Amino acid sequence: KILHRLLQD
Amino acid sequence: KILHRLLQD
Amino acid sequence: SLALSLTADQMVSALLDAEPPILYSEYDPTRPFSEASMMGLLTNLADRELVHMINWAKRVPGFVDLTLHDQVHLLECAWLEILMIGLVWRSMEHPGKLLFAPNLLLDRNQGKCVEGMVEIFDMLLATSSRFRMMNLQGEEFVCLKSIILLNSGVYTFTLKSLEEKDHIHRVLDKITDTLIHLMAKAGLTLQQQHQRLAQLLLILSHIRHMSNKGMEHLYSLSDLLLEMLDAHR
Amino acid sequence: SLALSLTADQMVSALLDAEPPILYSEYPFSEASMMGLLTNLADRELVHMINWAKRVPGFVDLTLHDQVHLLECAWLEILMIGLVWRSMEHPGKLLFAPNLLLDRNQGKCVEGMVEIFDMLLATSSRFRMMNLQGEEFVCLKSIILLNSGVYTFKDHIHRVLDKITDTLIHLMAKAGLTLQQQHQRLAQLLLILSHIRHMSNKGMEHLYSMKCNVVPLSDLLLEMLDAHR
Ligand SMILES: O=S(=O)(Oc1cccc(Br)c1)[C@@H]1C[C@@H]2O[C@H]1C(c1ccc(O)cc1)=C2c1ccc(O)cc1
Ligand SMILES: O=S(=O)(Oc1cccc(Br)c1)[C@@H]1C[C@@H]2O[C@H]1C(c1ccc(O)cc1)=C2c1ccc(O)cc1
Repeated sequence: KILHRLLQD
Repeated sequence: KILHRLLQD
Repeated sequence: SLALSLTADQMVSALLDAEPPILYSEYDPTRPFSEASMMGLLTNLADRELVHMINWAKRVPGFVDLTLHDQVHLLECAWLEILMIGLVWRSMEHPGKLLFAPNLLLDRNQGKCVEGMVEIFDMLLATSSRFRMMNLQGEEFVCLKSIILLNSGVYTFTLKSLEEKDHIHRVLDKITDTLIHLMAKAGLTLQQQHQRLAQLLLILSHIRHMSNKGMEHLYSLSDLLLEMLDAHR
Repeated sequence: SLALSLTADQMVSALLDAEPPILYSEYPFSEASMMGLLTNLADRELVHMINWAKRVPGFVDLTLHDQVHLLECAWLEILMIGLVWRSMEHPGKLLFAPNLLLDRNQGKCVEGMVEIFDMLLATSSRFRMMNLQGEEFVCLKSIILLNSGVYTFKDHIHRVLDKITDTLIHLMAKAGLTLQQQHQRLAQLLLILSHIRHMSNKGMEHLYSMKCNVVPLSDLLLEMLDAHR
């Protein structure tokens, strides 16, 4: 999900 | 209110 | 005002003396079970507990100084939080179980018998475990429970009344002093006392969360519980 | 974890430095426009919150899973304390943004919002009457992040929370408060957190209804919402 992505970026 | 009553006893 | 003149030890004595008894369920272990029955049990128990809670609240230092209106509001806001902290307290010495009553000890598996109760059961168990890990003392417990009563509805309430908010805040500060007093007596260092105080108060946020979630599920009943639930709508 | 080794002053400066910016609203209100503005704003704020969270000492030490869980649990509480913080100097008003300062009247055009607006105003007033300092605010907001989901899963988070407690007391002692005043203020601040939790639960309840159309929420807001549903 989007949160996963935003947390690594 | 029942609650009101009981508080009043 | 007698609450303000109370010493810490007197505060503790008063709170301990005012403790409600532990009620029994109507649980019949010979009988199967079901969403219907279990919820009948828990509803019947809570209803009887509410009666004792109302009379316990009258003995919480400072509570009787409030208007009847305010007393009603506080109990309407805090009743489930208070049932919950009481539940988690008596469940401390029963890892993995919730001691609703001496004759009603449930595990999460049985909490599945009611749709959506299992998630809340897990939170209650986690809270009990947290209390057990922290080795919460009876004296600390009674302070916490009183704090819930006075705090949960204080921001949910005539200008003049504002002195009503203020009296509550003074009593709350007294209970804080009391908690610190207990910890210092227990041999905790200053750093330890502040840390423990914080840990205990942060748990109250989780108790509010659980109550909110339960209330949501509840209003989705006895005459008193109905009136209490409607309060949250 | 690097967090535990930090001094109180280092903790504070780290927190102050991680602070997210104040965002602007888009350039009377209905029900669709109110929701539109707030939803749009909250959405942009979420992106900054996620990057702020990465900079809360200790947060980076958690698995990605635990980070997701904490943020999913706390996001609305975090928006709310931010809102009440910047609304302090505006008694009776909620400063959602510099160009969007509202009172309870506007809260009415959205069913069920006036009640929460009133709770927010009361919280702001409480913070103001208490003279809450920026350094205390950032500690509280960090506490909300680490605490709110801690029991929804742990020793690390608890040690970090202790450090923040140490920092709060450190800020109060430096502000000149007596010992009794230090513990009373600590309790006062932490109890307010229970009210912020209450506001979030109520608001969330509305939000994952009102997802049931009004405005087409973002996939991100939706996923943040769905986590509570
Ligand atoms: O948080 S909940 O599980 O609320 C729910 C209530 C009903 C259905 C569902 Br799902 C959830 C709540 C907490 C505990 O178990 C549920 C419940 C309960 C309370 C009143 C009722 O009339 C029925 C049940 C509990 C309870 C807790 C402590 C008590 O001393 C007594 C009861
Ligand atoms: O607690 S609420 O009022 O939740 C509601 C949201 C929509 C309708 C209703 Br009723 C309630 C909440 C708090 C404040 O106002 C509601 C809201 C909001 C958040 C996300 C959205 O997508 C829409 C609105 C608020 C908000 C608070 C702080 C922000 O920095 C930004 C937004």
